[PDB]
Formats: sequence, structure tokens, C-alpha cells
Amino acid sequence: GSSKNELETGSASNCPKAILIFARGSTETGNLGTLGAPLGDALESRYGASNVWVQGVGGPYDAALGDNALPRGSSAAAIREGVRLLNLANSKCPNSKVVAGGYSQGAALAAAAISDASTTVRNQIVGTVLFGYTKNQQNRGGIPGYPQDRLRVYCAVGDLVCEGTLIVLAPHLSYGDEARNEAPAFLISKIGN
Ligand code: NA
Ligand code: NA
Repeated sequence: GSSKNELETGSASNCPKAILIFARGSTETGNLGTLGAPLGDALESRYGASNVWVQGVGGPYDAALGDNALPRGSSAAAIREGVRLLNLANSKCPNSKVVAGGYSQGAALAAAAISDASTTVRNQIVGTVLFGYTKNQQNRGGIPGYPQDRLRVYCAVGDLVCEGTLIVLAPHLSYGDEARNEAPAFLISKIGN
């Protein structure tokens, strides 16, 4: 489908301006899902496709429904895969700008992976977007250890997963416009001209 693996396939001899690492929502196919794919497209339209590596969080992250109930909102193995990818970006391309994101379970995964990441890796992540953030309430609109200016949380009116519950209703499926417009505009501001 819409998956992207450019951090895995790219050459440390041609590091890009930006690397996006994005985690999909529960039951979404591929490694980007409905929001990661247009978010990556938008960054490639702004900077050129060869100047952005788009990477989804796959492998061990199976976006299983039951893993929402685990304490941080995803599996330990899925969070560790997020960390692994952030570290691969830092090992291959330490001076590339990293931007991160997630939807739904994937926003919990991203938040936990950024919390667990080294000071070096968190410093390289210039911007993060979270859509339908399942730990919005519990993490008070932030990511632990991550400066607020680098974050945007998109929590729709009536998306109760942002309100300390795991109740999934139609507003949870409303983020496509933000993934094509406000969210990439924010990441572009953090990457720079
Ligand atoms: Na690309
Ligand atoms: Na919307």
C-alpha cells in the first residue's frame, strides 16, 4: 500500500534535509496508515522527494487493538522499534532534521519512544505531530521530556481518546485535512526553509 521505508533504504552518503518517522493507528495497514502517507507526501512536495526520507514504524509494531490498554498505550516492543528507528536516523544521518509523528495508538508509541530516546536523539527531533493522541489527557497535552514548542497535538472535538478514555468515535477519523495542511506546515516551520 502507502508504506515508506526510506530511512531503512537510504544511503548515509546522501543524507536528506529531513527524515519523517511516523507510527500508524490501530489496525491500519502498511507502516504509515491514512495520515502518515499524506504527511510524508506534503514534506516531499515542499522540499523534493529525494530530500526527505519518509519512514513508517513497522516490524514489531503490529498496531494491535488490545495494546492500547497497555500502560503507555502501546506494546513495549512497538515503542522499542520507534526508538530503534530514531537511533538509526541519528547513526546514519546525525545532521539531518528528524520530524516524528503518530496517529492514535501510534501517537502513544511516538510519545513513549521520544520520552525513552537519548538526549542526543530528542535534540535531533525538531518537530512532532500527534493526531488523536491517546495520552493527551494523561500527559497533559505534551510528551514527557520534549519541549512544547516542538509539538502539535491534533485532538478533534468529540475524539474521546484525547480525553482520558479509549472510546473511538467518528471524530477520531477526522484528521485527514490536518495531515495534508496544518501538520506538515508545522513540521516545515521546524525543519526550516
Ligand atoms: Na523521499
Ligand atoms: Na479535521
